[PDB]
Formats: sequence, C-alpha cells, structure tokens
Amino acid sequence: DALLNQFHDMKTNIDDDVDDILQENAKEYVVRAKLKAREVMNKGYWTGNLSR
DNA sequence: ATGCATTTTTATTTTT
Repeated sequence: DALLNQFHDMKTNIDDDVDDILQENAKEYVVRAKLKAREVMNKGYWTGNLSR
C-alpha cells in the first residue's frame, strides 16, 4: 500500500548507485591496465613511466 | 617503451 515510497527511493538514490559502480569499474580499469602494461612490455627497456 | 640515426673515440692499414 506504501509502494510510492519504494518508487520515490528508486527515483532519488539510483543516480548514486550508478555513479558508484562507474567509479569502481574506472578504478579497476586503471589497476588492470597498470598490470597489463608490464605483462606485455618486456622487451627490456622498462622504466615504467607509462604505468606511472 | 623500443628502436634507429648521427657523432665521437679507437685500432689498424697505409703513406711519407
């Protein structure tokens, strides 16, 4: 009977739920790329300035 | 990050 509260909460909060998941995946993208760089760039001149 | 092009130093061949 109080279902309007559930729809109101969905309207209000899901903006931040999407923003959080985007932020988490963005951080994970950088972490994984920083690993993958050294995973393949190993012809032996590595300073790692790319990964910095 | 990986590589190529130019400059410099060197040991050897040759001329004087």
